[PDB]
Amino acid sequence: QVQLQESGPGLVKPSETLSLTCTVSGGSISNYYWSWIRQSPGKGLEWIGYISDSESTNYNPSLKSRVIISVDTSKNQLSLKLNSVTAADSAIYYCARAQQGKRIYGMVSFGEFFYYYYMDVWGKGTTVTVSSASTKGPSVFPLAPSSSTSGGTAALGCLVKDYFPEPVTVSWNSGALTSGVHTFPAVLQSSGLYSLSSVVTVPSSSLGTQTYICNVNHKPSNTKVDKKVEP
Amino acid sequence: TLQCTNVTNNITDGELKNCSFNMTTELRDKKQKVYSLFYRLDVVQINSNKEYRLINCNTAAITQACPKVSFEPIPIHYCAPAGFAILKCKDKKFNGTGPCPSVSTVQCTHGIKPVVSTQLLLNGSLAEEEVMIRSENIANNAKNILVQFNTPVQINCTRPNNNTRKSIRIGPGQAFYATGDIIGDIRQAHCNVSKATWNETLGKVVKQLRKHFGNNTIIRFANSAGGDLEVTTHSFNCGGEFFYCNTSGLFNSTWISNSNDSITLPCRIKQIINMWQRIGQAMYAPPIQGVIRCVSNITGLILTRDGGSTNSAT
Amino acid sequence: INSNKEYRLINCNTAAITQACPKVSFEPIPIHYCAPAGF
Amino acid sequence: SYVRPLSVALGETASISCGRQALGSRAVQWYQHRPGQAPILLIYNNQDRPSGIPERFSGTPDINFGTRATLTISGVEAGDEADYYCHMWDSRSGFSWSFGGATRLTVLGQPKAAPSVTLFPPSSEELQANKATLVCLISDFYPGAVTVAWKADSSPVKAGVETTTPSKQSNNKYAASSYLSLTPEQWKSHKSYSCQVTHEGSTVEKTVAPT
Ligand SMILES: *[C@@H]1O[C@H](CO)[C@@H](O[C@@H]2O[C@H](CO)[C@@H](O[C@@H]3O[C@H](CO[C@H]4O[C@H](CO[C@H]5O[C@H](CO)[C@@H](O)[C@H](O)[C@@H]5O[C@H]5O[C@H](CO)[C@@H](O)[C@H](O)[C@@H]5O)[C@@H](O)[C@H](O[C@H]5O[C@H](CO)[C@@H](O)[C@H](O)[C@@H]5O)[C@@H]4O)[C@@H](O)[C@H](O[C@H]4O[C@H](CO)[C@@H](O)[C@H](O)[C@@H]4O[C@H]4O[C@H](CO)[C@@H](O)[C@H](O)[C@@H]4O[C@H]4O[C@H](CO)[C@@H](O)[C@H](O)[C@@H]4O)[C@@H]3O)[C@H](O)[C@H]2NC(C)=O)[C@H](O)[C@H]1NC(C)=O
Ligand SMILES: *[C@@H]1O[C@H](CO)[C@@H](O[C@@H]2O[C@H](CO)[C@@H](O[C@@H]3O[C@H](CO[C@H]4O[C@H](CO[C@H]5O[C@H](CO)[C@@H](O)[C@H](O)[C@@H]5O)[C@@H](O)[C@H](O)[C@@H]4O)[C@@H](O)[C@H](O[C@H]4O[C@H](CO)[C@@H](O)[C@H](O)[C@@H]4O[C@H]4O[C@H](CO)[C@@H](O)[C@H](O)[C@@H]4O[C@H]4O[C@H](CO)[C@@H](O)[C@H](O)[C@@H]4O)[C@@H]3O)[C@H](O)[C@H]2NC(C)=O)[C@H](O)[C@H]1NC(C)=O
Ligand SMILES: *[C@@H]1O[C@H](CO)[C@@H](O[C@@H]2O[C@H](CO)[C@@H](O[C@@H]3O[C@H](CO[C@H]4O[C@H](CO)[C@@H](O)[C@H](O)[C@@H]4O)[C@@H](O)[C@H](O[C@H]4O[C@H](CO)[C@@H](O)[C@H](O)[C@@H]4O[C@H]4O[C@H](CO)[C@@H](O)[C@H](O)[C@@H]4O[C@H]4O[C@H](CO)[C@@H](O)[C@H](O)[C@@H]4O)[C@@H]3O)[C@H](O)[C@H]2NC(C)=O)[C@H](O)[C@H]1NC(C)=O
Ligand SMILES: *[C@@H]1O[C@H](CO)[C@@H](O[C@@H]2O[C@H](CO)[C@@H](O[C@@H]3O[C@H](CO[C@H]4O[C@H](CO)[C@@H](O)[C@H](O[C@H]5O[C@H](CO)[C@@H](O)[C@H](O)[C@@H]5O[C@H]5O[C@H](CO)[C@@H](O)[C@H](O)[C@@H]5O)[C@@H]4O)[C@@H](O)[C@H](O[C@H]4O[C@H](CO)[C@@H](O)[C@H](O)[C@@H]4O)[C@@H]3O)[C@H](O)[C@H]2NC(C)=O)[C@H](O)[C@H]1NC(C)=O
Ligand SMILES: *[C@@H]1O[C@H](CO)[C@@H](O[C@@H]2O[C@H](CO)[C@@H](O[C@@H]3O[C@H](CO[C@H]4O[C@H](CO)[C@@H](O)[C@H](O[C@H]5O[C@H](CO)[C@@H](O)[C@H](O)[C@@H]5O)[C@@H]4O)[C@@H](O)[C@H](O[C@H]4O[C@H](CO)[C@@H](O)[C@H](O)[C@@H]4O)[C@@H]3O)[C@H](O)[C@H]2NC(C)=O)[C@H](O)[C@H]1NC(C)=O
Ligand SMILES: *[C@@H]1O[C@H](CO)[C@@H](O[C@@H]2O[C@H](CO)[C@@H](O[C@@H]3O[C@H](CO[C@H]4O[C@H](CO)[C@@H](O)[C@H](O[C@H]5O[C@H](CO)[C@@H](O)[C@H](O)[C@@H]5O[C@H]5O[C@H](CO)[C@@H](O)[C@H](O)[C@@H]5O)[C@@H]4O)[C@@H](O)[C@H](O)[C@@H]3O)[C@H](O)[C@H]2NC(C)=O)[C@H](O)[C@H]1NC(C)=O
Ligand SMILES: *[C@@H]1O[C@H](CO)[C@@H](O[C@@H]2O[C@H](CO)[C@@H](O[C@@H]3O[C@H](CO)[C@@H](O)[C@H](O)[C@@H]3O)[C@H](O)[C@H]2NC(C)=O)[C@H](O)[C@H]1NC(C)=O
Ligand SMILES: *[C@@H]1O[C@H](CO)[C@@H](O[C@@H]2O[C@H](CO)[C@@H](O)[C@H](O)[C@H]2NC(C)=O)[C@H](O)[C@H]1NC(C)=O
Ligand SMILES: *[C@@H]1O[C@H](CO)[C@@H](O[C@@H]2O[C@H](CO)[C@@H](O)[C@H](O)[C@H]2NC(C)=O)[C@H](O)[C@H]1NC(C)=O
Ligand SMILES: *[C@@H]1O[C@H](CO)[C@@H](O)[C@H](O)[C@H]1NC(C)=O
Repeated sequence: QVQLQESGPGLVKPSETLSLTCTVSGGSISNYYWSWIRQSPGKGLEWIGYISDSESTNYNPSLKSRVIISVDTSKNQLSLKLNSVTAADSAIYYCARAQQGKRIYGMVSFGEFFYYYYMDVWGKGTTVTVSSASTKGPSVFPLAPSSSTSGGTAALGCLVKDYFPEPVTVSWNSGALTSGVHTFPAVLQSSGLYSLSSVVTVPSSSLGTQTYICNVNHKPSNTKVDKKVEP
Repeated sequence: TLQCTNVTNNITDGELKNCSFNMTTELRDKKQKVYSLFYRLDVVQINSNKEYRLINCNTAAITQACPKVSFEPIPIHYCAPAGFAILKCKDKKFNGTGPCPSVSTVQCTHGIKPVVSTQLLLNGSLAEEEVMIRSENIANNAKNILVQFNTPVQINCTRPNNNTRKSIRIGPGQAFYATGDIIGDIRQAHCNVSKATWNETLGKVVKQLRKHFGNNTIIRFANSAGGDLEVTTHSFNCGGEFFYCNTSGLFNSTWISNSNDSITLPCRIKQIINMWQRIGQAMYAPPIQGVIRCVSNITGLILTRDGGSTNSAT
Repeated sequence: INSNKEYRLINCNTAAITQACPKVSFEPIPIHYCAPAGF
Repeated sequence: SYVRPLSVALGETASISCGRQALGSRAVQWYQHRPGQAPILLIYNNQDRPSGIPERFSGTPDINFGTRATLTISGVEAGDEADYYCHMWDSRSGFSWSFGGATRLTVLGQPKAAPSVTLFPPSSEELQANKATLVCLISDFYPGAVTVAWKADSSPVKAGVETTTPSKQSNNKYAASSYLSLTPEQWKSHKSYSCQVTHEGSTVEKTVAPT
């Protein structure tokens, strides 16, 4: 019953300060504790540190130079800023929700424990890499049906070619349809830009003209684009 | 000189050490470095990365006890010969000295087990009575006190580390018993007492001494406040390594005008001891491997007053 | 153990040695064991 | 450092090893990882497990020293495909800041899924942009091991030859695309064009032509 989503504006220049916040709509956050983790393709997951309602902080050995994270009480959520990012810090990051248990090898006073920190429910995640690139919006072209296999079924999709990161909405008719959906993640090019395609399977009796509209967004470019496809 | 610093642990609780170090092999010019695990008290520093020296190296030699021999105490019956005879007294309320009205003839002691213990006695004889106990002369502080019970209460001293060991050969026939890797948790030496029985056996030790300082007078208690490391704390043997616990929880009460709640008492373990207050060749106690656990039967204690202050006030 | 070459003394492995004094000799002589008075 | 591999047969259950083996009493967390999306969680103590997870997996409880964390993955399916991380917390080691090494699994014993191709020419207004390019699509094919080739009739292309490597949906089978930088000039200059894959040891792969 506790939920997630993380907000990255995009990619900030080298030798600079990150900004990411991940809001939660579940309950009271001054009662528990939500950390960070990092996926990076071609390398393993890694966890980096945390802090408390009673403000007791911690960093990760390789990374403690300039990670600092302080969180707000009015807005129940966390706010992480770094300084001086390299190309390597390119990654999707999940705000990670840590539930603590005790353990103990015996009886408290003696000394008697490390505490483990295990992590319940986290977020879909928001994507941020890093390179010195600006912002531009995609290209929007329609690729009509074939007139595919025997009726019923046929095919049709939208093309989006030249856009800054792959992570872009592409809804159809504001999500009115989800049957037969398959949006392909894109292919990187020598020019340096993802190029995606996304297609739904239709029947030839379904034809034709019942207002299929392809709806794509992209925030760093702040572009809102729909495009009407037709044979 | 055999360099080491602290043992692997999250920095919590001179727990122990782990030195790596020169040694002579069976062959003479041949040498070798190997490692072992000592305790804070066996070694003392001088100068680098860092490294200390063995506490006794200062003043005395050492011969390690053969682990083939064991120091579990057994009953000993001392015997007077023909041409003589021992004799026993046999009234329960007898105090330290005086003629005994009830007397019966023995020639050899009952089974006395020579327990090596400082400040307390246990697994000893127990009088059918209420624990009445004597000095050389109570009026003076300097001469000790020697309690012993009427119903014993249990004592189980513990350290739950499974030590490992390794025979290594110093030379022709000489094999030194190095302590090896610890496998499992890190755990300190301690000892349990349920106060429920302690404070009530205490309770009867409370009232009887009264018959010598008036039935209306203060009494007192806290921890030992004088002497060396070995006797200020409970020196004894359990299974092959010797203990030294501050008896802090115990000496904790004032009783004037007449759920398990088990005491737990931290101890440190020794290996090289100049016993019986005798300087000279020390003994190195070989370790003990695996768990340890020793039950026990408190029978008595030894005490000494502190002397000069206001009479009968406090 | 290992060069040109060189070995080590078979016992060095496990025990010490005290050489017999050549002043003493191990030529055996007759011994008459004796039971005492009372036996 | 990186991935290390373990393979099991479909239907049947097997082991899992772990690095980093503990020194004292244990309390190891798991994390089920899926490339791109959230790493779920299967246990938090070697004994119990969060809610909503099938009651199958279970680490080995710290009963005595001698145990070494191990799991056994009953009712195997393609859904169990992932990489997971053996995060350690023992008695005397300090704060454990790295996870366990990434660990491979692929399920073996699910025979193959043939791909299915689509092919739909440049836009009716890409032509005007002075650029033109069409891309193959394929669907639902296991394994994700396929090479594609593009075909000027009686001559391959070897130009604008970049494609995804097979990545995979929520159907548990993989998908892929292959893009084709071209110009509207040679687009009409030619009768037709192809882009035909080589999954398995099989073909099925047709073409397209200008209006
Ligand atoms: C001398 O006098 C001394 C003074 O009295 C005396 O000291 C005692 O020493 C012994 C050892 O020498 C100590 O024994 C250990 O005790 C550990 C702790 O046990 C206590 O704490 C747990 C934890 O309680 C939290 O969690 C439970 C579980 O959900 C909750 O229900 C609780 O509400 C509680 O949660 C709240 O509190 C937390 C703070 O603790 C908060 O963080 C939290 O947010 C919540 O607010 C309790 O569960 C224990 O209760 C059980 O045990 C007692 C007896 O100890 C029973 O009376 C009781 O009915 C319950 O059965 C207890 O309160 C133990 O964890 C430890 O045992 C584990 O470790 C050893 C070695 O590491 C393993 O070999 C062993 O197998 C145990 O591992 C099990 O548990 C772990 C962790 O859960 C699992 O990962 C693992 O799989 C394994 O599971 C198995 O057992 C599970 C149950 O244990 C079971 O669920 C599984 O299915 C599986 O079967 C060890 O025994 C003892 O603590 C000292 N006493 C005191 C008071 O501290 C000494 O004995 C005397 N004698 C001497 C020295 O000779
Ligand atoms: C007190 O002070 C002392 C100082 O004197 C301390 O002593 C030192 O303690 C450290 C502990 O960190 C030791 O380091 C360890 O040395 C190991 C020696 O490597 C051996 O193996 C090499 C190759 O393997 C051969 O032998 C194995 C059997 O061992 C055999 O199976 C195999 O087929 C092959 O024949 C060989 O080349 C060497 O010569 C040795 O024979 C070394 O392996 C250890 O590496 C560990 O730890 C590092 C730490 O970062 C890891 O990164 C490594 O990956 C490796 O990980 C181990 O655990 C993994 C699981 O988590 C396994 O996957 C690894 O393979 C490896 O496990 C092996 O061994 C296990 C049994 O122990 C098996 O279960 C596995 O299957 C593997 O076989 C490590 O570096 C010092 O050597 C030691 N020095 C001395 C002089 O003693 C002492 O610790 C101190 N004590 C205290 C309490 O503080
Ligand atoms: C200092 O330390 C000492 C020593 O630790 C402490 O003193 C000890 O305290 C113990 C109490 O906690 C006590 O032993 C226990 O006895 C219990 C029985 O008492 C209860 O039941 C009886 C009736 O049966 C009542 O009369 C009584 O009032 C109580 O209600 C046991 O339940 C205890 O644990 C079980 O496990 C232990 C192992 O630790 C076994 O040894 C024990 O016997 C118990 O049961 C198993 O074993 C018996 C046979 O031994 C079986 O019949 C039974 O079914 C169980 O099955 C196992 O074994 C069988 C094989 O027989 C096998 O088929 C099966 O599969 C199982 O494997 C516990 O044993 C000690 O006597 C006592 N010691 C002394 C010297 O007094 C002291 O308090 C400490 N002091 C301080 C201050 O801390
Ligand atoms: C056997 O086992 C028993 C069981 O414990 C031991 O008993 C202990 O013995 C030691 C002897 O070494 C006793 O230590 C002496 O304690 C006094 C008091 O400490 C004061 O001074 C220090 C500065 O040195 C302060 O920092 C202390 O601060 C406490 O109080 C203030 C508030 O007043 C607080 O801010 C602190 O955080 C701390 O409070 C916390 O704990 C207290 C309870 O302890 C609690 O009330 C509070 O809310 C907090 O939780 C304190 O004011 C100390 O002055 C002596 O000084 C000697 O050492 C210092 C260096 O540390 C030198 O400056 C000085 O000149 C002396 O050389 C002693 O350290 C200890 O009290 C005692 N404990 C008990 C429970 O009896 C035995 O010693 C053990 N025996 C062996 C042989 O191992
Ligand atoms: C116990 O107390 C004693 C008291 O001193 C401690 O003393 C140590 O003694 C030894 C030997 O006397 C010292 O050895 C030194 O080694 C260094 C560097 O050695 C490295 O490089 C060598 C080549 O330069 C190489 O030969 C070495 O080993 C090779 O070969 C062996 C097999 O034979 C193989 O195992 C190795 O892997 C190598 O293949 C090694 O790689 C050396 O520089 C020292 O300097 C001496 O010699 C140089 C000339 O070379 C000279 O200029 C110097 O003045 C000096 O005379 C020396 O050879 C050791 O360093 C001493 N300890 C310390 C801390 O320095 C002893 O260690 C204590 N514990 C024990 C013995 O367990
Ligand atoms: C305090 O700390 C000590 C540690 O010193 C503990 O002592 C240990 O207790 C455990 C009990 O849990 C003992 O295990 C038992 O061993 C006996 C006898 O072992 C035989 O049978 C077992 C199978 O049951 C088998 O594993 C043994 O075989 C060895 O050699 C085989 C090759 O021939 C190999 O296949 C096998 O796996 C094992 O070797 C392995 O280990 C070595 C390194 O250790 C490795 O190099 C090798 O490649 C192998 O991996 C043997 O045939 C069994 O009957 C029992 O079932 C149980 O397994 C330990 O033996 C024991 N260790 C010592 C040193 O004593 C204390 O219990 C502990 N106590 C407390 C209270 O905490
Ligand atoms: C790990 O080993 C180090 C030693 O290398 C331990 O550090 C030691 O810490 C104590 C204090 O905790 C220092 O004691 C000091 O003694 C002087 C008098 O000698 C006193 O005036 C100080 O107030 C203090 O008590 C000791 O010097 C220091 N050792 C050093 C610096 O070499 C450390 O404590 C060990 N770890 C644990 C958990 O104990
Ligand atoms: C420990 O004390 C008891 C008496 O408190 C000694 O005698 C034991 O008494 C209990 C009942 O009180 C009996 O169940 C035991 O069988 C008795 N044991 C023996 C050996 O007689 C006991 O001897 C003491 N333990 C010692 C001396 O090791
Ligand atoms: C009696 O002695 C015990 C120690 O054996 C003292 O216990 C301390 O009590 C406080 C609670 O106020 C605990 O937080 C400490 O942990 C205890 N200390 C230890 C070492 O356990 C107790 O204060 C003493 N009482 C008197 C009046 O002397
Ligand atoms: C009564 O108490 C006083 C001090 O309180 C003491 O001096 C006196 O000896 C006591 N009398 C007896 C009979 O114990």
